This record gives sequence, C-alpha cells and structure tokens, in this order.
Amino acid sequence: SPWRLLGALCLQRPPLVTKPLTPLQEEMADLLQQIEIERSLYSDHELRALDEAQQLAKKKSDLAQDLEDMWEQKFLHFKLGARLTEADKKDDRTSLHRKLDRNLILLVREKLGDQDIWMLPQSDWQPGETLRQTAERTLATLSENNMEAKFLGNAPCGHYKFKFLGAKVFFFKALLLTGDFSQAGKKGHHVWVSKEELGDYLKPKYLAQVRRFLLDL
Amino acid sequence: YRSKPTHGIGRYKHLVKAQVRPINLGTDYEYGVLNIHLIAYDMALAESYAQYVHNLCNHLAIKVEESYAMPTKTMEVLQLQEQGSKMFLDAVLTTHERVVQISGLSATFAEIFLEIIHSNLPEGVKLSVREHTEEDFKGRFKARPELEELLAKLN
Amino acid sequence: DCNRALLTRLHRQTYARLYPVLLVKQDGSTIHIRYREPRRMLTMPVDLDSLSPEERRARFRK
Amino acid sequence: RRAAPLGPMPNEDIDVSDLERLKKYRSFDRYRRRAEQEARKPHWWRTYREHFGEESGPKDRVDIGLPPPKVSRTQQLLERKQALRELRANVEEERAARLQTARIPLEAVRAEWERTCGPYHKQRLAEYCGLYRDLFH
Amino acid sequence: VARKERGWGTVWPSREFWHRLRVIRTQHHIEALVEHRNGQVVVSASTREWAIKKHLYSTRNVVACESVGRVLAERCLEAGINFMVYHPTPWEAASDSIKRLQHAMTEGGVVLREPRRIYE
Amino acid sequence: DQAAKDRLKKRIRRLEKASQELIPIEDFITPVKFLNKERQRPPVELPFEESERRALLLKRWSLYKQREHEMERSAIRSLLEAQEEALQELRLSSPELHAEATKRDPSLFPFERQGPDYTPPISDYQPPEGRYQDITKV
Ligand SMILES: [Mg+2]
Repeated sequence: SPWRLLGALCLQRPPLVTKPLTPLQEEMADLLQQIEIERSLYSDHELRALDEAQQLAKKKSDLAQDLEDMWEQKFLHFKLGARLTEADKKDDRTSLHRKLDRNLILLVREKLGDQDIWMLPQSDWQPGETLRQTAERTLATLSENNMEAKFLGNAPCGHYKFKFLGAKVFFFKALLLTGDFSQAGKKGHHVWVSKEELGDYLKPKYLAQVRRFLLDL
Repeated sequence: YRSKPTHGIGRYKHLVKAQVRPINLGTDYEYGVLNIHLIAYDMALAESYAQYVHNLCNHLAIKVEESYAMPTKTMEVLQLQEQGSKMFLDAVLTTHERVVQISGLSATFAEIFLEIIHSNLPEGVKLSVREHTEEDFKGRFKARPELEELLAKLN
Repeated sequence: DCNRALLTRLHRQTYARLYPVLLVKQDGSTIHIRYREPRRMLTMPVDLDSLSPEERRARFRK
Repeated sequence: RRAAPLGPMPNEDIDVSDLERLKKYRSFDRYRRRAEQEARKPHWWRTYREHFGEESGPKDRVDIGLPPPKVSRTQQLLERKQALRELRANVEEERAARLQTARIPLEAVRAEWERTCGPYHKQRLAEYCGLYRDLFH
Repeated sequence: VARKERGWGTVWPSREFWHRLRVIRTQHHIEALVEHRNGQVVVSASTREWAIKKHLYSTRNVVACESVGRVLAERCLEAGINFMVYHPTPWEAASDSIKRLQHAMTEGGVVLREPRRIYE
Repeated sequence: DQAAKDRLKKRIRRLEKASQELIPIEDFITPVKFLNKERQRPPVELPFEESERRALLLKRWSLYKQREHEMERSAIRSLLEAQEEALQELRLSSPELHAEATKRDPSLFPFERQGPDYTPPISDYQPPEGRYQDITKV
C-alpha cells in the first residue's frame, strides 16, 4: 500500500487588544471596585484633600482639586489609538491588522490541475527530513517574507488520512511573534481569518475539523 | 502478634513518606522542574493570574513544587520637563513577580498547557516559562558582600 | 478568554486606595494599572535604549 | 514465624510506590466518614461487634403484614420534580433562605411523614424497644 | 442505671452514652440521626425525606439545619427520648448552621448532656 | 603568604556554613504609614436593596464561573482527544517520527510571552524624554 506523507502549518496571530466585557462582567467589575473602595483604608491624595478642605473651612471662621483638573485636562488633550481598525475598512480581509481581539489564522488559495481547494498551508518532505523543520522551511519559503514563528511543541496537533494508495496530513500549530509581509499586492490569495469566518470559508470535511483543536476563545 | 494471621494490620508508615535533573529518555521526555514567572505592575492582577495557573495545574494533575513571589522592583520615573535641561519625579511603579514551580511534564501536555496559558493571559502581564537553574534559585536570595569581597581578596 | 483572571480585587485587609490609571509605554499601547495618586494617565519615557550616536541625533532633533 | 492472612488485608489495594500521584483526603471529616464506612463491614478478624453483641448479625425477619402501596414511581418522581421546580421558581422563598428567616409547617410535615415513611420509623423504633422480640419472637 | 460504655479515651468520639446525635452534612442533603451504642438508628430527620423536601427550599442552608433540628426534636418527643449527647468537632461547634440546630433542638424540648449514671 | 590563604579558606567555610535566608517581601509586610489612617474611616451602611442585588450578582457570577470552567474543560478535553488521536495515528504510521516527535525542542526553554493591551499600538508615536532609575532596597 503506497503512502504519501505531508505536513501543514496552522499559524496563530495573538490578539493585540483585550475583548470587551459582558454586561454581567461589567456589573461584577463595578461591584468589585465598590467593595475594594469600601474595604480600602485611605489614599494620600484623598487624605490631603479632606485635610485641606477642613483647614480652609476652619480658617475662614478664624491643591488636590487643581491637580485633578490638570490630570483631567491632560487626559482629554491626549488621544488614544483607534481600537476598531477594521470597522473603518470593511474591505480588506487579507490584512494582518484586520482583527485585534481574536486569534487569526492564514488561509491560502491554490488551484491545482485536478483540485481547486481553499487550503491551509501544507508542505512536502522527503523521508530524510523532519516534520517540524519541514514546517519551518515551508513558512520560510512559501510565505515569501520574514516571519518570526514560535512553535509550541515538537509533537503534532492534527492528523488526517485520505485513501484513493493513501495519504496523510499532519497539522502543526505555530505562533506569530513579529512578521514583515512583503509584496502585499501579490496575486497569491492569502487571507487572515478568524474562527467563524474560518468555518464559513473551509468547505472540505478534513479541513472542517481544524476547529476541533483550534481554540474557540 | 507476628505469628498471627492479622500481623501488620496496623502498618501505616508505608502509607506516608515524611521523614532536579531533567529525565530526558527520548520517548518519555519527563523533564525537570520549571518556573512560570508572572511579571505585572498590578499586584492584584498578578496574584489572581498566579492563583488561576496554580488551580489549573492542580486540576490538570500537575505536581506543583512551589508557588512563591520574587522580591518587588520599584522603578522611579524621572521625566524631563519642557524647555529641557531638567528632570523631575513623575511617579513610582512597583513591578511584582509571582512564580509557579512545577515538577514534571511532557511535550504534548506542555504544548496544550502553554496554549491555555497564553490564551488566558490577562492584559499587561508578562509571561515567562524557564527551566530552574542556579541563577533562578539565587534570584530570591540576597547578595553576599562578605563572600564577594573575600573572593576579590583571593583573586 | 483574556478577561478570565481580570475580575479580581486586592484580597488584603490593610491597603491604600488605588485607582485605575491608564499607562502608556514606549509603543503606543495602553494598559490599566491600579495605582494611587489618581492621575488619569501615565507615560513611560525612554533615554537608555540607544547608544551615543542615536542619543545625539535625538538631542539634535529635539 | 509468619502466617498467611485469612482473607484480604485492609490497606493492600492502594499502591505504595508513587504516593504523590495518589489523591489524598485532607479532611478529618472525610477520614471519619471512611472509617465509619469501613467499621460496618464484616471483617474476618475478631471485631468489636462480634464480642459486644451485634444480635446474631443478619436475621431473615419473617414479614407478617399488608403489602406496600403500589405507587407509580415514574409519575411520582415527575410530580415531585414539578413541585420542587415550582417551589424553586419562587423568589420570596429564596429571600427568606438568604435572610435566615424561614419556618416550616411542622403539622403538615408530620402528616406527610406518617403517610409515606412513618411506618418504617415506627417499625425500627419498635425493633429498638423490643416489641417484636416479645410479641412474635 | 444502665451501663454506659466507659472506655476508649484515646479515640474520638467518646462512646460513653445511651443515645448520640450524629449530624451528616453532605454537599446536597442534611441528615440527623439518633443512634444507640450498638449503632442502630433510633430516630432520623433527613432533608431527603419528601415531607421536608417539598416544604423547604435549598436543603443545604442554615435554615435547612434548623428545620431538620426542629423536626428531629419533635420526633424525639414523640419517641419519648429526652436526653442525648452531641460531640461535634471544634470547627463544627463554631458553625452557624449547627449552632442554630442545637438551639432549635433545645427549644424543642430535647436537652443534651445525658444524665450521669447512678453508681457509675 | 600561606597563613593568609588559610584564614581566607576558613572564612569561606564559616560564611558558607551560614544560612541562605530570602529577602523579606514588601508585599506581605504592611508599612507603618497604614496605621494612622484606620480610625478615621467611616462605615458605609450597605442598604437592604444593595445587599439583595449584590447577593443576586454573586449567585449569577458563581453560575457563570461554573459554566465557564465547564466550557474550558470541554475545550481542553477536545484538544487532548484530538492530540491523542494524532499521536496514535502517527505511531500507527511510522515509529521513527513518533520517537522524534516525543522529544521537545531546546528552543522552548526560554519561553517569553506578553498579554494583550487595552489600546492597539499607535504608529509613529514618539515618547518625548525621560530617564529610569532603581530605588529598590537591598
Ligand atoms: Mg423514586
């Protein structure tokens, strides 16, 4: 029985920004803040404020707010970055900066002679090579750029078989540290995609089980 | 009694035993003890995440060797005020380190564990996963000026 | 899942009142730090990352 | 001289080696529960009950009485679950439980006890007082 | 004048009694037994019983312990038993549920501290 | 010449025979400045409605945490079952790859990671000026 062997790489981009809070979590945060203020002893700022307020009140018959106003006006003058870098675009699904709250994975379109597959990045190696180094070589070559990929474990993550003679695909999970994608205007259809859009995109039953080991978050 | 069939019914000292080099054998890669460092400016956040990882280790049948806190480090912010040629005190920032010391683990469960940890990292908390070495062991300990000065006299 | 171990407070008896200041580092990103002296924003400066050549270049540019 | 035990030893099941991977009980209450659970088993050695009168151990008691009421177990469980759910849906009862101010209709409790499980308690107390030991023997 | 089972002194609890109160607080139900020195059950009050189950919500509360204690005291009065011993753990005697359980048992007519044996 | 070295070695032995006590942690010890701020603090007088809503919120939070723990455990169980299926399939396929994969890379020893932030980084952001200094106690 002839056997074909093949590796594949699931690249995860860590979220840059924290997810928003459920209203239940917001209520719990308010409760925790209130009880922490209640159980708290005193702060130097509020102690000085109350002391100064009492001192002026007693001296009138015989600062802290200014510093608070200065801090407030400095904060209002300073402007933070835009958390929603995708809501303004709504067009590019291929950008590394598409989503910041969820993990992203890369899907690349390949149209072969007998198959037109929306395929996760696969590889090929001769029996003298190793799966992990094969994945590293694949991310170095097929990605035509400089990525900094942090592999989690030497052991695989997913294993799928198809019999025509058979073939096997071994998915290893890797993490993105810092990448400089050159030639973003190329015709190679590379898309950064989340959990739900991944489920929308991936048609085959073999690639429909990547979600089995991929984190839902 | 010794000749009676009920001998040794009260034997209990064998039930309680109360009186690290990694084991790298290739396939059962049961390596050595590891430090999970959690560095944060928020003391409560660092403590909460250390508690969470400790409970996760307890649930996942991980032999937690220790769960300690390293000495604090108080950075002082000296900002240069406008027009320059000066330097004024802005604030003080106390960074805190909580370290969970685990005993043994495998490659598979290490991958899964690390995946869970960096999926569940809070905001503004630096993760570190290192092997336990003499430098990491002496980090908790104070310097030895007498030993250092004598060694200088020797050299 | 990043909001798992965030919803906590100070579990100690005696402690000063601390406030959620917004700390921005030398990167353009911000975090929430529970800190006294309730300033609405804190900024992390830098004067030690680069060497003498880049330090002189920055001094000339400033 | 050594002799072979006449049956299984008490602590011969758990493994001596690798104690750190074996779960422990950290509660004196848990240990007490386990100890009292084990103390009621018919051990092969000379125990306390044999010498202090467990009353011949097991006894096949002759039952002279009416058959138990044939009740539909499935429908009874369904009705009990529905009644429990209806009691749980109330918010005033939860408030009373939280505030530690709750009372029980002891008269209705006694009536229901007599209706469903009073006969068994009466039978066991009559055992304890020795009514059957002297009336039918 | 019955023979109290004096003895052990080394193990706990002391078995010198004619009747003993035993409170079992599982994670779901609460069961109070009155046991004779041979180990048989004299009178029991359990939250597993339908009479208390359908009348009481959340059978694990302090109110549940108090209701169980009241029911057990009433049943002991029916059974004609008035004296029994209770030997809780140090962390059990300081609890809220069982303190009120003891209070309810005393208010129901059942008094602890079984009387001293004549010519002990 | 030799006597000095003998005294030096003796002082090694005496100093190395001493203890290796840790630095006291400033977190677990309360500074003296926190004693004068306690007597003045006024109680807060939680009202009945606030107590009721807090109790309801704690019950909801307990249920939510239990469900979240269950979901996380289910997710890690799915991950572990997929991983063990993968390992069994690879062992059935070839043993040499199994032996190679059941190691760990030496590259995972200094694992460093950072969590997310509240605001995405701003491109072309210039922190003006300022120096760092340590005030930690020895
Ligand atoms: Mg039934």
